[PDB]
Amino acid sequence: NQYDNDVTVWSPQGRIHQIEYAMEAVKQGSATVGLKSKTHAVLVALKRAQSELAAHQKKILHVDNHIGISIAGLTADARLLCNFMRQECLDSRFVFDRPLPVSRLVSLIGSKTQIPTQRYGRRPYGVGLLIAGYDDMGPHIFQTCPSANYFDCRAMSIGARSQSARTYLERHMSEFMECNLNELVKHGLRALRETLPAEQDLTTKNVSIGIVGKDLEFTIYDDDDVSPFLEGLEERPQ
Amino acid sequence: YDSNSGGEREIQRTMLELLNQLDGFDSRGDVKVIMATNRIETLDPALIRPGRIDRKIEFPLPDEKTKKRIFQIHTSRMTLADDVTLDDLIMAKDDLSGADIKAICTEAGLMALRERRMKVTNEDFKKSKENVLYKKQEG
Amino acid sequence: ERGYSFSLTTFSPSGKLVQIEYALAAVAGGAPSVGIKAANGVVLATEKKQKSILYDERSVHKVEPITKHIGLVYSGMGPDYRVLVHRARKLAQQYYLVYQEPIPTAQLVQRVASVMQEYTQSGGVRPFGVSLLICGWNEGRPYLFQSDPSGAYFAWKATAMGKNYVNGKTFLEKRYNEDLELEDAIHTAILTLKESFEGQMTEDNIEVGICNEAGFRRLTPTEVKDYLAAIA
Amino acid sequence: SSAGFDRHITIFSPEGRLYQVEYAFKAINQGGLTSVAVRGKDCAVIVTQKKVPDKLLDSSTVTHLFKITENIGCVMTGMTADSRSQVQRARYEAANWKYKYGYEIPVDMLCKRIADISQVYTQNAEMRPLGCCMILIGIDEEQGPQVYKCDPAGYYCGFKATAAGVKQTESTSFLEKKVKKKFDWTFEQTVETAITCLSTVLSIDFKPSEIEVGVVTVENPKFRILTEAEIDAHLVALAE
Amino acid sequence: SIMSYNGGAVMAMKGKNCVAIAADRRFGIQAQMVTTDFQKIFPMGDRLYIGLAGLATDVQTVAQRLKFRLNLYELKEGRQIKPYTLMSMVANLLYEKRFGPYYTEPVIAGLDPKTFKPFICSLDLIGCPMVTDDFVVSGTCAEQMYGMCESLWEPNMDPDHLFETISQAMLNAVDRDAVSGMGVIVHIIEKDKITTRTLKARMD
Amino acid sequence: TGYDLSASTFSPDGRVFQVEYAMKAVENSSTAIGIRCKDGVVFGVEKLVLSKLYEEGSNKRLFNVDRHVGMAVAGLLADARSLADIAREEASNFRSNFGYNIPLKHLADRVAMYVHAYTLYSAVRPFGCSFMLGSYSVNDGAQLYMIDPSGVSYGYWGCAIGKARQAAKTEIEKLQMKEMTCRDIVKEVAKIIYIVHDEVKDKAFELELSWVGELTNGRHEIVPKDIREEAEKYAKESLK
Amino acid sequence: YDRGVNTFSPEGRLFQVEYAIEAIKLGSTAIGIQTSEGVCLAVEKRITSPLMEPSSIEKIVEIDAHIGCAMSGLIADAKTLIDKARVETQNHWFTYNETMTVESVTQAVSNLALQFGEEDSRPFGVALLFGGVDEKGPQLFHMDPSGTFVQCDARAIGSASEGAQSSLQEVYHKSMTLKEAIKSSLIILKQVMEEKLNATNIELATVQPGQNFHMFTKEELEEVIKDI
Amino acid sequence: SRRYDSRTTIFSPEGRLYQVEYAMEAIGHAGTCLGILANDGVLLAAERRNIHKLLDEVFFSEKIYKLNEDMACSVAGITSDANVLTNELRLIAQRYLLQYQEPIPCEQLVTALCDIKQAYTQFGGKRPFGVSLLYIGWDKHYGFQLYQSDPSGNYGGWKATCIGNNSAAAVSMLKQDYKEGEMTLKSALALAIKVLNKTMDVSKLSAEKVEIATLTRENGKTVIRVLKQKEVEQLIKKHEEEEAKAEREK
Amino acid sequence: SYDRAITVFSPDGHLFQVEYAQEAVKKGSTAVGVRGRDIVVLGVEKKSVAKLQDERTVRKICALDDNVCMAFAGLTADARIVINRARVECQSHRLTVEDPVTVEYITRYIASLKQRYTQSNGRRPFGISALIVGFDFDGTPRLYQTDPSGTYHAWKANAIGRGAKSVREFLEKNYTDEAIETDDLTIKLVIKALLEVVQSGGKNIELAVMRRDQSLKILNPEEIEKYVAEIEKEKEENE
Repeated sequence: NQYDNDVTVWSPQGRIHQIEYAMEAVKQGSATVGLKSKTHAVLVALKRAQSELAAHQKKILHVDNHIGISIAGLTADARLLCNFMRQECLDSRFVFDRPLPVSRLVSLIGSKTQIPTQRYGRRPYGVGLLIAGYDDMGPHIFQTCPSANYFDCRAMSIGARSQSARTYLERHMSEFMECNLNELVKHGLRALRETLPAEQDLTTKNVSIGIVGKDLEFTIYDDDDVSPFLEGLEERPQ
Repeated sequence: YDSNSGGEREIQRTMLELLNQLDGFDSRGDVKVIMATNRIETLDPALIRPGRIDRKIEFPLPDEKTKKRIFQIHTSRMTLADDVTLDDLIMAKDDLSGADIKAICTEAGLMALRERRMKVTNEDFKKSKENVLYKKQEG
Repeated sequence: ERGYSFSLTTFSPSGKLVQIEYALAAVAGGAPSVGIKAANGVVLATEKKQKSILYDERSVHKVEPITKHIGLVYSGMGPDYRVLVHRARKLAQQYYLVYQEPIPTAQLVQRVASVMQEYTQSGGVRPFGVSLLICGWNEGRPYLFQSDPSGAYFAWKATAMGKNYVNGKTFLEKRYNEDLELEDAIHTAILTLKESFEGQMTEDNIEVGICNEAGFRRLTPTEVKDYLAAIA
Repeated sequence: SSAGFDRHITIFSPEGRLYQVEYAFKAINQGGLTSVAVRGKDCAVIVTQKKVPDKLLDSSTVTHLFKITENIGCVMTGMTADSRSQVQRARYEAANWKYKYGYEIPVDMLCKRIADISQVYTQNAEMRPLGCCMILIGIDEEQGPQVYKCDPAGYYCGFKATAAGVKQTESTSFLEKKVKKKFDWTFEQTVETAITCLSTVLSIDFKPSEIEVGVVTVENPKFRILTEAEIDAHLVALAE
Repeated sequence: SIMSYNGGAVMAMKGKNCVAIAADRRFGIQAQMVTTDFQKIFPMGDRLYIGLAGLATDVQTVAQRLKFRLNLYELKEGRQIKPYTLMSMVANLLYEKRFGPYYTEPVIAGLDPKTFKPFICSLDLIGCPMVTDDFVVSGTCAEQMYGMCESLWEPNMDPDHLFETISQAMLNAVDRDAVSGMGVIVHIIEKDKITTRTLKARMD
Repeated sequence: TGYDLSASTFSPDGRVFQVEYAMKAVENSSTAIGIRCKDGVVFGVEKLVLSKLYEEGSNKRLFNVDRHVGMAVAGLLADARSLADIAREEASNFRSNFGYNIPLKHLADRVAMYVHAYTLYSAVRPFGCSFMLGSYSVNDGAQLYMIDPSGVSYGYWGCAIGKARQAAKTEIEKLQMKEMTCRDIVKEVAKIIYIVHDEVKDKAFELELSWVGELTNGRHEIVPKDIREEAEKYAKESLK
Repeated sequence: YDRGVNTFSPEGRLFQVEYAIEAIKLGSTAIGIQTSEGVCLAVEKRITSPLMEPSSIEKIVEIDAHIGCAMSGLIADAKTLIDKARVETQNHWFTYNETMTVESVTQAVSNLALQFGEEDSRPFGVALLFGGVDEKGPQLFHMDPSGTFVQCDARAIGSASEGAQSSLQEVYHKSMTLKEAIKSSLIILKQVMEEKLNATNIELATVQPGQNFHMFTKEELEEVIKDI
Repeated sequence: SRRYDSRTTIFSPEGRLYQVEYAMEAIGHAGTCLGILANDGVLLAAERRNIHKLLDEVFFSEKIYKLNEDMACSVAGITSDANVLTNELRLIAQRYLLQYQEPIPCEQLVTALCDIKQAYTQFGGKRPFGVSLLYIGWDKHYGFQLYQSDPSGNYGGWKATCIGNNSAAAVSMLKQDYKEGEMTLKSALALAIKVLNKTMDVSKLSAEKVEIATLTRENGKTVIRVLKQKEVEQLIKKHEEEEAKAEREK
Repeated sequence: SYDRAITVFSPDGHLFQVEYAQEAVKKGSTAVGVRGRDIVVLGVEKKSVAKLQDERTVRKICALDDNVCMAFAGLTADARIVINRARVECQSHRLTVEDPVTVEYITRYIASLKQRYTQSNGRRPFGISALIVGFDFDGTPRLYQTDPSGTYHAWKANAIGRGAKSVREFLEKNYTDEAIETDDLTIKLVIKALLEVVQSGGKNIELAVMRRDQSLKILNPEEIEKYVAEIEKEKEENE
């Protein structure tokens, strides 16, 4: 196992175990599912707290009017790459006075995360980023990885038992491109609600939701904002 | 390795089984075990938690009154001349244990026998001493 | 580089320097060479033999004169040798530019000695495997100096670097002595380098540089076969 | 006879050895190639073969002979990428010679510079020794043709007829027997030998397409790569 | 001017087996008499001296940096320095500042350390050396020094005629110029021993 | 024992295993081949459908470096995108100092020099990428180059990367380099890629075809798969 | 297995950082409480000898006017964070002529939490608790060596952290009053101290919207002792 | 590249500095030198290492160096490793003189150099200087002094010496032979030729195997004195005659 | 330069080279000191002189200012470096803010510097611990101490060096306010501590004192044997 020392070393099979252990660092975060329709894009994230009085630790955080992000992993690199993200936004937002197309933005994320994935005595970033945004072609839902390889989806998820959320995704996710914001959001929490063991909610304060639309600016919604989204729900079977 | 033998790890595994047989599964027999060494650095901690976990002593080097005490212990038997003084001895020497000054007693009596005197002279104690002083200064 | 730069040479339990010892061994495995300082000036006699008759000795030289009054030979590994020779070549100049005057042998050995010294302790790089024999003529009296991998230097009327250098060293102790003319120094230098030489000796099997008090001179294979023909 | 990191890095072994460079000189033979250099009276000839495993291979891209300057040609051995980097370093430094001094480089001082660069490659313990080998030719004033060989020990040297690589160690033993005697050298004599030595070492006796002949002469002082036609002419000329 | 701010004049002259060098004692800012104790001619080694004229800050600074380099030089090499070595050294020291050049007039008068051979030289402020076998003069006024020296100097002189010669040259050379004056000191050295005197100069 | 760790280090066999590991790690990527016709160059890539997983038309290994030059890459994807930034900027530099299209030879030589330069040091790792490079011009013609993680830059008429490599480039000998037009080599490479890579190895996949040459007037882009749509039509019937 | 100090665990995460999380388990224990009346915080000094001067130990210094803080484990590592945070708040007062909110100091530290590396040095082993009054009033915060932040109501650190958080969440609610939370906290403190309670053993950190600053002083504390 | 590092700067788990121990063991071998108090003067004696007569011996002072007009040092250890330090320290003293135009006091010179040696002990992973030398000189205040450079970066400034590990019996010999305010540099010199006449293993005490240099007070020269072999030979044989007078009691 | 991890957190949470580098102080020479209403008197022992050699060149006590005196432990060289550094510091605090330096301020400087020193790459943490004594502005007594971790800490009296736990165990009997109600009782009190500490051979014992606002002074060992004579005759009167 001595060849897993640093990022520099190629394993006998040719797989740097550092990036794998960074992935396993991503899988420990709280599940979240981003998704888009042919018009609107929504991401939903579930908080986790340390104790009772301790605040449920938030995930979804606003970035630019047309672009918000979800998150999982180290909060340090989360706020760091988030700051670099604000920078990137006000860059083109400054010189060009236009919003940022998501594609080239996320390639900038790949270029920023690339170099630490190689140089001696460096680490990748524990990242659960899920990005939602609107350029002139409308909705986008991307996802990242510690290896700096990004994917474009109609719906993806990361965290604990987020593949079960995909096993809910496959069926209705051909329909997710049709319906409007509300029932799409309840489709989203129908994707997250299986990441919980079946004996607990899915309450108000423990969950974070964010929506952005074609003419709708990205807004975070939590507690009283999701109370309309959490009402009118049928409970999972037994 | 003495003769043809191997290996470092098999010495480490025979030390290991020394541990397990001392550990141990399952022997209440005593046979108490007293262990000592010069160097505690190369000794592996795998030993200490099974045993000895509770007791280990550190050996300090003697102080002025301890050095003097030991010189009195070894010179208790040997008759010494009236001019023999322990002060200049324990002050001139640096960090000597019992058998060092005991060895300077031994060579002092050696040259005392070269003069066939049953009683050692302080001058021959300082030069005979100087054979061990220079002896540690030569090597 | 990567900025690691840690000196790989630590002190042994006895305090000796491992890598410097091994470089001294590599020098001992170097080519047999000799030099003699006597009377009129210094005479340096090395040995360069081809592993195959394809090689052409008119191409590369074992003797690389630093200035018209100061030459130089070596033992050990040419790759390093040529390097530090380029270095000292460049280095004598700054001394010139300052004083407009040829740099004294002693001062050369001083500065090159320091370069080699720091080069041992320098970051993450081996020492040299070369031991130099430097000749020079200054202020009427010539001089002969010797370097080592650690940068230290001495002075000799005659010495040897390479294999057998202890044996031929003792030969030079008895036979060579006093101060004798360039002809004598060349003679006994061809004897002592004839000791460990192969069964045949030719003008191209050796090289003889001479330091007159008129200035250093590199002899050609012409004169090399002239005096040595008639070897010793 | 080894202790510590000395097998992994560049230092001296208990005997004074350093394993890296001796791992390099056998890191040349991975190419399975043959480099042949012969010098004539007024001319200098280089010849090298190649291996074409696929019909998709372009014969023009895998050519192993490289022209550094108008009068200066060269041939490499060992691994490829090292050879290319060496080649741009070469051409680069030649051009710097012309910029600094304004006259053409003798190419000998080029072997000195490239050699010293190889020594700098051997020095740093955190850098790789770069085990490719280099052979050159050219023309100088009243020196006629010359040949030089730079190896990754940090040194250079050049001779009459020289070869280094996989099967070249015996080709020197054939060579010294061909060179002397008293043999005088014409152009077609040194070409003919350029084929023979490789033949008696290999005895493939094959199409002219696989070998590549580089040449320099004092008639046309410029370096030149031979066309397969004239090569085949020398090939049916050496077969009597 | 720049050089004539503090004023001052330095003159050195080669004798037969000896060499003479002299300068005025005066210091001051422009027409203001400040202090007459000021030192300009400085010792370097033995049987060798050096003079300086110009800004006193550049005088002292050059003397300090110079004495530094010399001390290292002779500490590294047991021999005393040769005059040529000192010359090219000072020249190097003045050219090290090209666009930031100091303001001085280095005048070196000293014997060969090996033999007794006398030697003199004078440089330009940016480091241009010059050597003459009669005398080297540097300072405010020309017709005074060059005039009286060309009108006096002879090839072979005993220390006495050399002494009185450079004396009258420095007196009548000073008495025409106001910025130089207020006492003159004369250093006359030989292989055997050094002799120094103090001329009686009009305090006007 | 420790000889596999640093690329700065040699080995008792005289090579680096970092380059071996990196090399055979590139072999695990999906098969992406290329070929050049007389009037241009035909790139082709097989992208795999793993679960759903996500939207089609994402993270395509086909890139566009210049107006006339683009990428078809395989292996580690992030380092390949990084190499796309590299060559992109390099063509921007050639365009900067000179102002015309970079000759493919020099571009591939620069990328080869970088890829080589990261194989000599334990600071970085050897690159986990291998890609196809192709370009066309009327003063040049259709050139194709193949670059490996070691840094060797040469060219082909066609080449094969990915898991299925030798068995895929085997029957490419049936494709004629010159005689065949590029519009036909579209459906040719379609039939190779669809016919190779048995569907049991990967339950579902797709086909991507990028193209540069004379038909598009030097512009390098995807010859649209909905244009002609000839893969599926022919390739589905070609299984028998 | 000595690897780069920047290497992830196979599970996993950074070695030395996860160990620095354990570095706090042995430090001095403290308990803060956030209540609408104000933030009250408390620590035990853990004093050894009569040599030890009791006022020379402070686990609480007031960062700004309206911001207090507590520490844990290592101390001189915390000094830099404290001072530099004061600088950050004061520069916030530079630009914006207001009071830097308690919540923005948090990320103004945890954003520079992990800069450590060799090229381009050791992580900090000190936990912190942020008391203060912003525009929303009393705020108690909690941060860790890795930079992860969460806002608490009544939080504990140190050796007692576990059982003090148990008995704390046992005795807490949102209707608390100031001195009620003070004495309820020193109840747990005098259950978790080995030596008997005195004026020296502890120090209180209290902040209220209009009651300030405060900070806190002894001889009020010396009364709160017997107030039990 | 981290596994290739020997971690020289770190301590040793017992509290000791592992590299500095060996840095003392370097001076444990090799040079053998001495130095002693003297009124109106000072004395330094050093054993000449290579006794081979093939040497030219034109270096004049070799193991002794002249670093300043009023000061000098006698080195024990790696010779070139020392040379870097002699150029360094010489440049320091010379730049203080540059500054104040006043001879440098020995103390701040010694201490500053010792801290420069310490810069490699505190950090860098460098090979620390394995050189330890002595110091002599005159100052406006304390007059004649002696100091001892240590490999650990400490200065142990004394009035008597131990160079090298051989000289511990010479330190005990000095404590038996000590005195207060006697110079009589000739007395302490014959004492020195006595010290090496015992400690130094080569018998007969050949003048050229050793070397002696003194520095006496002068107006204002502060004479640095290196000596010819013969006037030392009469001192050597003179002292051997003094031992011939000492055995007269038997 | 040299960038590497000097000391890391072992999985038990602790550092090593710091908590362990304390061992050089634990093996260092013994030194103590007390603060009092008027005169502050420090202490040092284990001189271990060659008796033919000079004490002022190896001298173990110095001062940054005439107001503040220095006493350290560990190895001598690092003590030199930190002492000079602190001298530059108190000099800078004398430049701006014209008042004299407060002990808490300088000691925060020493301690903090020693901390950021144990932080950065390629730095061997100082194996020295020191104490800083003087007389406050407004005439108060003052002392502090240092640690390999760089924690300034104010004490009533000092226990460091070898046997420091035994030393302080005797300082339990020292601390009674009657000692010292007199000044020579503070002197003979520190000599009555160091008389119990280590060998106390009446020779290697050395002490420095600062009386109120008077500059520092060191008693020549006539008062070492005088105060030892009164402590001995006092031990005789104890019978």
